[PDB]
Amino acid sequence: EYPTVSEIPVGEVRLYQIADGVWSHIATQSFDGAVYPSNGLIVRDGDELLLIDTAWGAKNTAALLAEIEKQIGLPVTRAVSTHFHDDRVGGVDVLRAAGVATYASPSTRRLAEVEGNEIPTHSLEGLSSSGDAVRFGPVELFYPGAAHSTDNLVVYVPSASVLYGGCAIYELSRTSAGNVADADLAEWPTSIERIQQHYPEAQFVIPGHGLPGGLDLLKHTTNVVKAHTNR
Ligand SMILES: CC(=O)OCc1n[nH]nc1CNS(=O)(=O)c1ccccc1
Ligand SMILES: [Cl-]
Ligand SMILES: [Cl-]
Ligand SMILES: [O-]
Ligand SMILES: [Zn+2]
Ligand SMILES: [Zn+2]
Ligand SMILES: [Zn+2]
Repeated sequence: EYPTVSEIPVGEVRLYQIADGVWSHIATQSFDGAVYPSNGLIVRDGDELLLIDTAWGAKNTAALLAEIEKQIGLPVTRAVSTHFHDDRVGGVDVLRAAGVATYASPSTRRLAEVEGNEIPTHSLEGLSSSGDAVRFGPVELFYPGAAHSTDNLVVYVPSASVLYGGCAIYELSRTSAGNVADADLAEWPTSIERIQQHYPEAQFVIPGHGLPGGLDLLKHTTNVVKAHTNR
């Protein structure tokens, strides 16, 4: 049911409806000769849409906007990038040119600039301390602490019990850390525990890449991260 990496040619975007007014978007990208899927989120806010994360590149993100127009037909007015890597900010310029107000924490904006990635225009205040949460229209933004990156945010949709973990949460099929160049391995399990403690009611958990599941993805990610720590 959920679109898999094998079903999506690079350059195309699929949408998957999770609940009333909540979708994920799924794209694929080549990196080091392999193809990876990648998720973001779309949340309806009245007659507008809030977008969480780009579709990993300008071409994918243009296709994302086109696919949103075709399947939902409402304007994306704000977007949030959940950390500074290109699967989250790559395509911010496309969003901006389309009239989307792009947002990220000051930490994310800072790190994107240092890295040479695209920089969301607006700053999300109130998220710089581990455990901080702020409302952003139909979602809550939560900074759990450093994990996959020092700046990574998670997003909760209370009306639908959807927890979007981004790249701090691994899908079950991933049993090895992969690349963790910007991660804080020492803190990642503690940051995951903050997520568990703040959103214990979550029913639908969306990793940054791959298949959704339940809150068991949190323990699974901790298992993988600890195993990698002990390599
Ligand atoms: C900096 C870093 O941690 O990169 C790894 C990562 N973790 N989440 N997203 C990414 C982006 N690379 S990836 O192609 O999706 C990948 C997926 C599985 C294993 C390795 C790489
Ligand atoms: Cl604005
Ligand atoms: Cl703006
Ligand atoms: O990433
Ligand atoms: Zn990342
Ligand atoms: Zn603006
Ligand atoms: Zn990622």
